[PDB]
Amino acid sequence: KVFGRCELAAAMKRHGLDNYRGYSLGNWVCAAKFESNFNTQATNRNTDGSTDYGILQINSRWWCNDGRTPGSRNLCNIPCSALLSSDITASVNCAKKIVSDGNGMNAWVAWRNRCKGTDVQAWIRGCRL
Ligand SMILES: [Cl-]
Ligand SMILES: [Cl-]
Ligand SMILES: [Cl-]
Ligand code: NA
Repeated sequence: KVFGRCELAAAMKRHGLDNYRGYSLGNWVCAAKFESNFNTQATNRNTDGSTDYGILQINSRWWCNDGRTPGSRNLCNIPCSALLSSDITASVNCAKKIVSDGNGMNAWVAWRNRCKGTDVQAWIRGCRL
């Protein structure tokens, strides 16, 4: 599923991401835009053989099991394919674990390089929340 901007913002707000660990909703929408272009089915292979999955491009090296990343962890205790669902619950719940691990949203390269330090509130402007 390819979300609309305000549609995704509302779904993330309902799942408790607004101000989670101090990160306002616009941060999460901005991250999703540049990680996946709002597409739950996005996948991208990393040079180490791991793969990033879903709207927030969660990496199989640490967070999910895809059966093809030897020596990796599954810290969210989920198959990586669950992160491609049109229902973003699994992605949101796993992202809550990632953001709590000590590095905040710097875990998402696109957030650090394209959202951090910008007017992220613009990403939820106009949305009925
Ligand atoms: Cl915001
Ligand atoms: Cl594996
Ligand atoms: Cl933080
Ligand atoms: Na894994």
